[PDB]
Amino acid sequence: KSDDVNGRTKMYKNIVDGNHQMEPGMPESFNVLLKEIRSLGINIELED
Amino acid sequence: DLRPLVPLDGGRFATSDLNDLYRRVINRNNRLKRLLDLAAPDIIVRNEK
Amino acid sequence: QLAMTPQLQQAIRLLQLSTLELQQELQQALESNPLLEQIVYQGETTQTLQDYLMWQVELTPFSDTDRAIATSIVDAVDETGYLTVPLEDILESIGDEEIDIDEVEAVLKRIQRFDPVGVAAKDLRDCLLIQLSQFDKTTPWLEEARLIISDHLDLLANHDFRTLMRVTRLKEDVLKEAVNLIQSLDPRPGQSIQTGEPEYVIPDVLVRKHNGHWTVELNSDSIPRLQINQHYASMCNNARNDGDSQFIRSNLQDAKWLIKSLESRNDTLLRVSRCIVEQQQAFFEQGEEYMKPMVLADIAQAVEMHESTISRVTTQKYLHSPRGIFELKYFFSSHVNTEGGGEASSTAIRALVKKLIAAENPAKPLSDSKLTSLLSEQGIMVARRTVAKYRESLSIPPSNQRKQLV
Amino acid sequence: GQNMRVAFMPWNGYNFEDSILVSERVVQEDRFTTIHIQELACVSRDTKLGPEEITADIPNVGEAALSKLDESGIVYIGAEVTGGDILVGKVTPKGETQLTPEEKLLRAIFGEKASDVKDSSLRVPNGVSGTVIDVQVFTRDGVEKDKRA
Amino acid sequence: DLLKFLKAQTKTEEFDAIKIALASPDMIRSWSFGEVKKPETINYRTFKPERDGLFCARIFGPVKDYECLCGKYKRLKHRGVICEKCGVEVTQTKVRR
DNA sequence: TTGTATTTATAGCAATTTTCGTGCCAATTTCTGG
DNA sequence: CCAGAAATTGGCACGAAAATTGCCTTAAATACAA
Ligand SMILES: [Zn+2]
Repeated sequence: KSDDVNGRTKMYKNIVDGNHQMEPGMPESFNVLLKEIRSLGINIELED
Repeated sequence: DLRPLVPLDGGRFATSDLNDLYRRVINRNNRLKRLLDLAAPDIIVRNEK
Repeated sequence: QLAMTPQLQQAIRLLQLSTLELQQELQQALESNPLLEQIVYQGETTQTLQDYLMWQVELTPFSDTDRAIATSIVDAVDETGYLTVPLEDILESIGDEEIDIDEVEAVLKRIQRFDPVGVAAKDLRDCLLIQLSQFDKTTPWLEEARLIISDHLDLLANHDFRTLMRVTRLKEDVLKEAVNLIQSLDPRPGQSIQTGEPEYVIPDVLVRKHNGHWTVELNSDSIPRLQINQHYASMCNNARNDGDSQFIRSNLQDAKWLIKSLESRNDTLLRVSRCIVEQQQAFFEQGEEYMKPMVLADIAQAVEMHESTISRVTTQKYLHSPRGIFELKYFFSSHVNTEGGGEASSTAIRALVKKLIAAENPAKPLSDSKLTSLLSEQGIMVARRTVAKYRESLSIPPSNQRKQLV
Repeated sequence: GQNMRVAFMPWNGYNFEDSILVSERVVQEDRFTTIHIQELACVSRDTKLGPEEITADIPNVGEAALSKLDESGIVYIGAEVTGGDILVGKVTPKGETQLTPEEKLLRAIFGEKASDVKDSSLRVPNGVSGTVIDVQVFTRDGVEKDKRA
Repeated sequence: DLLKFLKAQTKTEEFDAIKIALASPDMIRSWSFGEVKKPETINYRTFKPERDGLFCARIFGPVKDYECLCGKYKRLKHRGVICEKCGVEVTQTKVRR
């Protein structure tokens, strides 16, 4: 509903098709936070 | 794209805060590089650093 | 008699630089001379034509291959809604060897019926046919317009209106209605969704009319200036080393020379602008058609400079007037003679030709000979070939390509 | 305010917790009807590709959408407008000095006015309605005034 | 194959933990795609990003989808191509994020 | 007192290239009279 | 109706005018030492 770019489109397409299911995905604000923290000289990353 | 410019009426683009900080850092770094290459007196390079 | 020291050539080269280039050069010289110095929003996402097309594609029952073909087709659509590549390029971009040109044709035809209708058309004829295919059969002149669009469009663009009668076997009553129906369509279906912003320029000099006379002044928001760093200048005296003193003295000398050169450039530009404004005064009062035919030698004599200096100064500098923004070289033009004795500027002639063409009879547009005859009543005496050249410069079609059905 | 005939009693829960029950005669007599006035502004500026013009010739739109504009491209006084209606017609010039054969064909078929022109007209925002009661025009000194001014 | 290319840009990264540590200069250099050398942002004459600036297209990516800065390569058939004139990759414009 | 070094002041000349209006004339379009 | 005549258009050519571009380290004012 807020900030998953692919999830919004997939949910809208599924709703128009009568399939009430979602693929959650990853919020974009978390990626923005990761980039901002990396810009401070700190190595933060997701693993596995 | 995480630090965009401000497009306003009249074609003015102005600036953002992060962009201003980056510009100041880049200007200081370039001046220090040129002074170090030119073998400037230490009294000026210390202030530049 | 002029000694070309490598710094006089630097002062001369500074005249012909625009404000942006001058600022870049000032920054470059500023980062090398220590004694020189200078005195949350995020936005919104806007929907374009391609975003709308992809939104419609995602809500269309396509297969995976058809969806990839649709993505390729929507990618190659410009602002006006026309397909910018042949279908062979799309087929190559697909990268699969099991797809024929027919599937791409079917996908393109499906896409062409999106909103707006006629988008992703190959050319004007295809777009017009697509738009016409969505009309109900009750349209009074659908068939004649369809025939004209499908078969004979080149001679319709040539404004024949006579061979069209012979080939289509019609009359003026029906042909005019068919042409009006054709002209009622949308040549650019993709301009329904418009995005962007106009681009502006920052003038170098401003001219106003105050107390009944024209005043010219440099624009203070863009005039370049530099300043002497006093902190490092206070160290010019002995600092327990002779090399430091020599370095400071040389850099201070160079900085002072650069500041003097900048001030001289600004003064020269202001004087040239004042002379230009004084020479062309009727233009700022009554617009065009009153331009005087002045050249570089005319300005170079009122300021006691050389023609080369005037040529260098007036390069890529803009003047703002109550009429608009000009390039400061738009005021220099050629001339033709005059019956009463004098000269007429080519800008005035172009304006007069535009005004005369804009108010002619649509049934019988004026030719170049008629325009020359009309101009030879005010005492201009301009050649027919020159009138044709002016009309071509104005991008106005010839007489046989300007007539309507009246 | 207004003097209203009022009774203090519960009425079927329609005045539960500060709720107010109002008779239809109050609505019919327009005792609490108010007038609200909104202002919209359209600015024509100067660009590098010529100046923007306030004009009645918007080539892409139809004849009906220009029915409430006068000869100067401004909405009439007293017109009833709703969301999406054009108030002031303005065009932004787009400039290119090269004419491709497709552009030449378009200019020949549909005229040169449709080309090298964009649309930047002032329109009523969605969800806004009302009657045009006043129009004011401010023009820079030295610029020719239109008929409305 | 365009189908796999389109399917491979909507994939979801898999993870189960978050790691934080200090950044080495070599790590910082491996993060970057280029070096910023000039404080300019927009040319203000062509309204295009200046080279080696804070918005340079050679470093951070194209300003338009699948188009290089000069314009030699413009469509999806040239995806992944590095232009020899401007140095801008032919890819999506979201890589600037 | 003056001879000499240091600081200002010096943005023109003279080739060289580009643009100007306008004639020449073949190709293309319109017109008129039998 | 036909076709030749008449008119229209623009590419090419031409000399003059106009605009552009390279030049390479000078002379005169003035403060200071002898
Ligand atoms: Zn490129």
